Amino acid sequence: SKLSYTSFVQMVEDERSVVSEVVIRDDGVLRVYTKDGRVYEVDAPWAVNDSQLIEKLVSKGIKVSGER
Amino acid sequence: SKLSYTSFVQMVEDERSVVSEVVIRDDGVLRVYTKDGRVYEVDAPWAVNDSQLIEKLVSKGIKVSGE
Amino acid sequence: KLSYTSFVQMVEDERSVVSEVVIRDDGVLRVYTKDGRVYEVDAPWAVNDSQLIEKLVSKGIKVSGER
Amino acid sequence: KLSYTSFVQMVEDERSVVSEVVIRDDGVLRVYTKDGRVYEVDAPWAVNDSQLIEKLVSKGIKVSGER
Amino acid sequence: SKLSYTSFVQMVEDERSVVSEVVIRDDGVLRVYTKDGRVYEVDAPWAVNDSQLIEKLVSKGIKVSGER
Amino acid sequence: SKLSYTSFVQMVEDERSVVSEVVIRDDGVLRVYTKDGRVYEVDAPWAVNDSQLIEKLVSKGIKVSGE
Repeated sequence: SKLSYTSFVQMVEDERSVVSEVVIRDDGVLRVYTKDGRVYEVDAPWAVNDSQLIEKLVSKGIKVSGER
Repeated sequence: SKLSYTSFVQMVEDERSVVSEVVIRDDGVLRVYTKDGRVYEVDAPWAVNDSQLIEKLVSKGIKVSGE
Repeated sequence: KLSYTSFVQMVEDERSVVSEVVIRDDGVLRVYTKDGRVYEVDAPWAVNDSQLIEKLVSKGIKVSGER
Repeated sequence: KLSYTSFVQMVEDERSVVSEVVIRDDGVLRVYTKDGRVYEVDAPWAVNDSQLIEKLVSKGIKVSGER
Repeated sequence: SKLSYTSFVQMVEDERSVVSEVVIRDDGVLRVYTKDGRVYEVDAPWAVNDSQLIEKLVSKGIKVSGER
Repeated sequence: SKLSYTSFVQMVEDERSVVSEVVIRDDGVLRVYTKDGRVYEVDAPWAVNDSQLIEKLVSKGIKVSGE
């Protein structure tokens, strides 16, 4: 369930990327959903305002949404 | 009513975008009006003071305002 | 006790010494080395240093947050 | 790398060296010392050694689980 | 929200103990409720079958319950 | 229907206990019958093979069985 930020970036950059959705919570927690029906949580307050990360996710067609 | 940031960006980039207007709220919620009379909410605090997004929208012919 | 300035140096350094970094919400970083050592760095600004976290990840160093 | 037998010894030992123990669900213990060192112990049975965890806590040593 | 097992034992042994309820999940996670309306989670697979801990909690009048 | 383990122990220890019978299920759920015709469920896996609990109950005059 818990995923390091490094492992998260690994999953995103994966050429056969299994990441389907990333939920960006306002308390600095990312909820990451995979195509095969897994869900992870990443403690990363810095990703919350990380424009290039977000646009990288979007450019990959990964569903990105905020949560509060 | 609820719209992902990804889908929002896609709808903006659309060759024949149906996005007519975007309101950027201080609380980080974007209100997106479409041509068919629909209105969506996009939770995206990262977009509030995004100059690049604003300029993109303006250049696409989409009305943008901040309140 | 380890200064932030020494930390950035240890990260940028050529020879792989840093193996894991934990960014705690209280502003303290825990820095793990490959020779079985661990340091603490007082740096509440380290959560905003996107360049540093970016290079950390780029070098395959495990980065995680805790609260 | 640290043997479990050396670990129990380090804990039972008179002089406060062990400061924190993390019991991971994969059977690995992370042992932190007060002189800024960290060891790993392969011991899947360590989660069942109630005597050890009891004395660990009794000495004010921080004990936590992770998964 | 996250609480170390040591801090948990500290809270239990406290003479002015603020612990009102301990929920023992079958996946080795403890959910600890306080009298002042706080809730914590303790990762401790070993407490799950810890008879003396449980009877210590019960003897203190702390509400102990299992969850699955 | 749902009963805490603490309350269960209290009801058993009661000077004039209303507990008439306890069934100890393999799945860790205790079914507790009272004299007034009530029946409660107690989630307590730790009580399954508890010899001390069984002997306590038997000595209190409470019918115990395991299925």
